[PDB]
Amino acid sequence: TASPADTNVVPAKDAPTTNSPPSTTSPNQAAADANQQQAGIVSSQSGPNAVGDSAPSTSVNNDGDIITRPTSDSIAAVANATKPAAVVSDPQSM
Amino acid sequence: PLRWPGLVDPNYRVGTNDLPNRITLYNSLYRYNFTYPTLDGIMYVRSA
Amino acid sequence: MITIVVIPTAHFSWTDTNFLNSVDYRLTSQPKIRDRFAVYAPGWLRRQLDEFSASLTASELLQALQTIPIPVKARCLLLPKPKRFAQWLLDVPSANIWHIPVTTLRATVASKHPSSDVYNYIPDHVPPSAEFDTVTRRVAAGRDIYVRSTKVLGAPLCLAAPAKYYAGYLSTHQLDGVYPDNWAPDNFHKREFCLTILPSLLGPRTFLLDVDADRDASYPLSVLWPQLRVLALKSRLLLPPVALLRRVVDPGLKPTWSADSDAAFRALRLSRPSSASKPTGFDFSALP
Amino acid sequence: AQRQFFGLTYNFYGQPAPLFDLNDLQELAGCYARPWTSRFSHLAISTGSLPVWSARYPSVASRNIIVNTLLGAHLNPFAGGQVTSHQGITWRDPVLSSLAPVPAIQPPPVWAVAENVPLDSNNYPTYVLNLSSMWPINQDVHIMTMWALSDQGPIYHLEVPVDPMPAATTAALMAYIGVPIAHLAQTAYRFAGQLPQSPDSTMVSTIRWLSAIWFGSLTGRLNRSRTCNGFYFEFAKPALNPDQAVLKWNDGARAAPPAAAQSSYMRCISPHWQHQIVEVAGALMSQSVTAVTGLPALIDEATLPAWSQGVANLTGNGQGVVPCLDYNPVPMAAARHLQWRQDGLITAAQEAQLNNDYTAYALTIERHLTAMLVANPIAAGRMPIQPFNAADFGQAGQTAAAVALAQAMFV
Amino acid sequence: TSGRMIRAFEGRPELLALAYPGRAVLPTQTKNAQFLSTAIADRIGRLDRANLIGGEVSAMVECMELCDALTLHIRETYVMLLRSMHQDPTQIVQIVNECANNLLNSTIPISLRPTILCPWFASSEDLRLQQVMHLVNISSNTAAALPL
Amino acid sequence: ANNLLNSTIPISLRPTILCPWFASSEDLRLQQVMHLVNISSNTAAALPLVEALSTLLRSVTPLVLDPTVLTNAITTISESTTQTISPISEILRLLQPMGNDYAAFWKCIASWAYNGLVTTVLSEDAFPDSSQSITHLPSMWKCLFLTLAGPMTSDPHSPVKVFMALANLLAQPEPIAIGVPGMHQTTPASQFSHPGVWPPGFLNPQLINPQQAPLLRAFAEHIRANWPQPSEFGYGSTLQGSANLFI
Amino acid sequence: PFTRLVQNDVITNVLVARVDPAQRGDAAVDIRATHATFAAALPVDPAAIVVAMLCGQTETNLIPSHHYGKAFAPLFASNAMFTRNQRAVITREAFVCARSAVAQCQDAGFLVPRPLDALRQFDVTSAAAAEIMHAVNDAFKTAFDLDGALLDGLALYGDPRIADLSAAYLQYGGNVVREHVPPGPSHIHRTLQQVESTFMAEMNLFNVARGNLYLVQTATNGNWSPMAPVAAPPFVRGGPNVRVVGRF
Repeated sequence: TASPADTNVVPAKDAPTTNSPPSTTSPNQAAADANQQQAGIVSSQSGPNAVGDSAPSTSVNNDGDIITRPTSDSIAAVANATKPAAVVSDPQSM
Repeated sequence: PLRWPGLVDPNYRVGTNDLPNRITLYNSLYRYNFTYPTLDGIMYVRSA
Repeated sequence: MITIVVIPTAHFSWTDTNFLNSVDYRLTSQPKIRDRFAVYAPGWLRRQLDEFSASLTASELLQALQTIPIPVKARCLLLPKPKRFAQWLLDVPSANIWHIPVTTLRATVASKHPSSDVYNYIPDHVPPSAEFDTVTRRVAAGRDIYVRSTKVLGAPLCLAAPAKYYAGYLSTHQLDGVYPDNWAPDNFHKREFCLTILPSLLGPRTFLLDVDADRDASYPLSVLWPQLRVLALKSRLLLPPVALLRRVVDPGLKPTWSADSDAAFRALRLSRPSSASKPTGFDFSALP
Repeated sequence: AQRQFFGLTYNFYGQPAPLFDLNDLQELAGCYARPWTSRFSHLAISTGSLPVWSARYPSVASRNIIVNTLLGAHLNPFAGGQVTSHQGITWRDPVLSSLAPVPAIQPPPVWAVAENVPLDSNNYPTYVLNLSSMWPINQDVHIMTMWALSDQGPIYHLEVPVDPMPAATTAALMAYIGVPIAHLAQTAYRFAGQLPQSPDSTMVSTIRWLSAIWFGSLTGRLNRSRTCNGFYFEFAKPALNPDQAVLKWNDGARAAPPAAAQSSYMRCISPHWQHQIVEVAGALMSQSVTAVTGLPALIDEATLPAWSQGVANLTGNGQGVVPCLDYNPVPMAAARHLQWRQDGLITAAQEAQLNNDYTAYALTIERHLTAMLVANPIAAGRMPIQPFNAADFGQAGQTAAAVALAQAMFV
Repeated sequence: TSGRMIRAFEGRPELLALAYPGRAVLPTQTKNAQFLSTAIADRIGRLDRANLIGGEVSAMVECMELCDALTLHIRETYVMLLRSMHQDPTQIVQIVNECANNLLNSTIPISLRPTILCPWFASSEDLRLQQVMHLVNISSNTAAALPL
Repeated sequence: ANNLLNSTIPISLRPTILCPWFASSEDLRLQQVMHLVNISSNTAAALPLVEALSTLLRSVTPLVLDPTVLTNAITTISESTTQTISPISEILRLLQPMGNDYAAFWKCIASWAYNGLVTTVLSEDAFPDSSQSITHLPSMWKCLFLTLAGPMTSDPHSPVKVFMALANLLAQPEPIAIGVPGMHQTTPASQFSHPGVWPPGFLNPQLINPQQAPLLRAFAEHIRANWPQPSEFGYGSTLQGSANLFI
Repeated sequence: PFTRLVQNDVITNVLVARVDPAQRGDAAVDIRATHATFAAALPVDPAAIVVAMLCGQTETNLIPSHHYGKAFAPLFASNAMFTRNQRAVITREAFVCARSAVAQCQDAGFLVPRPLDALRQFDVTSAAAAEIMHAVNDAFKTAFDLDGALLDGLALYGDPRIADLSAAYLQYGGNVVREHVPPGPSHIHRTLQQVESTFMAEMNLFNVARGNLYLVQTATNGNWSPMAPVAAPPFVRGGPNVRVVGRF
């Protein structure tokens, strides 16, 4: 009778962007389409509402850039690109 | 330095060059993020 | 589930164990890679295309096919001739789901010229005086369709009734051809990517695979290649095959975020560790 | 469409002949090509990408100025009804498709030189009879006239109706959100240029609104805080390069429509415009509207150079006369910054900083131009930059009135 | 440097070394060092970004890096050309409707479309020129007309 | 319970007692907005709320849906012959039983309680082809259904869309002028949406000449006169936070 | 509010503002604005609706009191009514703390006390802020053993450098109605401020030291208390004959 599943419905974790497919071309439109198809709506019934919409995607950075890996790794990548040797061997060292 | 006023000139103003007479190597520029939608992406076509 | 529409190249291997291999065998090198793809491309559809190829222009064929959803849930249900078909609704009375009158049924049994009345007013009945697109439009609805001819396109075609009515009305090889469709369905799965020979509306989640080689001249849909290619070209939707190996898809070579330096990319490392004791200890007709 | 136009050729600054070089013609209008839509072919998003800093054409406006001077030597049919030749060059055909050297067998009459020549379409009947193909001339002649009428900055027109924007414009603008002003100006020029259009067309209203919004944001009345139907322009930092602006759409409170329809003519009163892309783009964009719809009313003669006094069909001093305002960018910038502080977008400390930066930026422009003029004295026979005096950079003009208009324009 | 944000080429580290000379390390006073040591601190990385919608790509971004002027002038011109043949949806949908003699009337939604680009158009002169060119590349006998 | 129930709950009152079950209105309002952040524009994660509420409604309501009487009324007036391919075919196609438990009906009611987060709209396929004529009987019956079902949807543009559907079928016999640039009487009805494109004649029916377009004028006046008036009512308990944002 | 036929009162958009637009660094408007309708669209078939309208019946002995009383009782056996309150309270505390943390990291922003401002920290861009918020959001979820979203959306998209949430809807008449939701009296944040304040005085207890570092070569033979020298420092930055190394 008093089914909790019908009373305690709340958005799941990572809800706003979970369905976003991994792509770089048009992530927001692609994510929007994925949400629409995931929700069970078919394009033939949504009509004109499906053409211009866009939704948040994981491929888009908070700054508004196309990202292909977690931002920490991007930070790690640039950091690792610059690591001069701590101790070097040269004849004139005192 | 004349090849690199944007990199070393204190007086360098953004948006300047000396193109017809000399080529600089380090400058400022814009970059774009266009998208190329299909026709149906632009407008609701009359399906079927 | 991003979809990639595929048009086979000049000598595309078809009898291969997996259609996937003929696309690019590097995709089979890693388990971590091959698990990301579905294929679809069923045989029944292949046979239908083989037949209709001689009867539709490229534009018509593309226009007809482009709307079909990925897993075809519908079926074409062939009806037997009225004299034969009418007996079915009395052999099992509950099978008269349209509840055609018993009097009309046995009037048909009595008549020298059994009319189309038994077909008449049956919802979604497709008479021989119909066209290809009529079927395809109903295919988008997913429900099964009742037809009066074998030459149909878009959905697996199976008998509506037991074979006894169609026997005599049809011949052995004809009666044979529908057997896989009589128990057609198989499931389709939600992986990252799904290849398909079925065309579709090119868009943000659908891509055209570019292999840079001439099409299979014998393959019936090769005529669609120019129109598809130009539409993809004008919207930057082509995918070089190497792009498939990356973790995330992008049309391009030498991307910034990836050095593309991995054993998966190196096609020279052809390896065959697995086995299945299959008769093809080797298939010396398939050449990488 | 619009079957008639009026025009006025340039003025010679005491020089005896039109100020352009044969090379300029061969460069800017040669190749036997059609010259009638080339005004944007040599413009780009910003000065950083353009060869405006040295040699010939060493200014943003230089090329268009030379174009206007060039046309002044060949628009005789709209003044005397006949095609003529000047320095051995003339039109190839009565349609004025392109220029070429004169034939050797039957040369046309040689043009007698003059300046500030009034122009009527009716003087050349073949134009109307071939309106469908000769349409582009209408735009360019109008543009040339709008520049010739004024020293310093060119003149353009503004207006705002009492009604809200139609949906069509709303949809159109929602597609041009992230576009810089320069690209927008090209489309407006491209639109009205290539084929006749009626004034009751969606694009015409669209561009009309753009000019209004641009000015409103330029005065700083339209901001992130206060917008026209959600739209407003954003200007780049003066600390790097303020000569850039893009469109934006926002949640901000929408400004109310004016109590009555507002309109006026505008121009920049200071020489800075010659090397400032936002001014050039804004003027060309606005002038495009008047090109397709014609002049709504005669321009007030009260604050114009001597040759502009009482030009037929263009200037007047009677009752049916629209005033023309003018401004200097530096005081305008100060006003814009002040409005931002009052709207609360910035602090007083920042406002002082912004004024210092913009003034420093403008100083370079003045310094560059003034050095460029002595490098190209007008006595040399060609005018790459319009002449001026040092004091011209200090004029405040009617700037106070200008911001007052925006005050009344976006209530 | 902490004070700037730069492009992480992220897979071409050798390329990154070339892109931003200002980020060098200078142990000894060599001729290269004598020059690089004069570099201004902040003339590097992203200068300004046009950010329109949260959780959405920035339409365009301005930065400074290793880039010659001449190539810059070319590519900026090329983009300018592309813009010259782009039009907004309202024009596009109207064109289609008129092409069909106002049959098949259709319209567009009303919402933000940030970064679209549809270089699909040209002037009549272009069309006139192409038509003439097309007429030049045929045998003027019946062979030309029949397919049409 | 709106005093449909009366209850008693005894409890002992010890000095040291804790029942952490209270929250202020500000907390609820803040929580509600946070949901909007988490949902973003993802329609998929918004649907379940309407689904759950509709499920509860069905489990609770005393109303019973049964088309048997309607069937009998139809079948006797119709000839019910497996003939009359005229819309007797059509309406029968919609009359025949559905195993969906009329979920669409309940979804509309549920969506009312969550409008502004999700809106029910008439399905695109339900409209007739805007190029079709009024004489095509199945199209006429479609417009009848749309007009009947209009007020049930939460879409604010349903009135206009309903009106335009009939206007489309009457394009030829009733050529009215639509004072919206970029639109035409033949434009698909489902496309209108945004308020800026509401036809002025729909805004003011007096712009339609009765002798020239009688049916359209009557239809507009009928809509403007009979479309229901919204109302409001209280809920909850004053002893708790409200969680309402706008209302 | 439903609007019926009043055109000037029709709603065009419903948007969530992380920062009041006058204070926003850039437009960064809600993604929802890209959609044709102000809310998610759910297509429905009119025919099914019509059928339900036309055939509605009741049982033969429907006593409204008996039916409703029997129907409503099971619902009140739930505890959702209270979990709603509890989750809301936790959400407030997490929100206030998370906002405070990000504000303290960026060089300027939402007005919060800054006891740790003396510590070195590069100014955080939006991407970095997402990392910080993710850490805070995960910490709370682990601490209170919750499941669901909590603050997920703030970090996953948009600018995490939020100031004060508010919602608004826009009418076709140009009027906009905005509702702010400033958090009520928080508790955890108050004591956290105390923790930071006292840390700035007791950092030594956390194996962290303040001040500079000398490197004089001392070859003594007696006592040595480097963590608290008693002798005068050898020199300082402004001292005579003291050179400062160049940038490289």
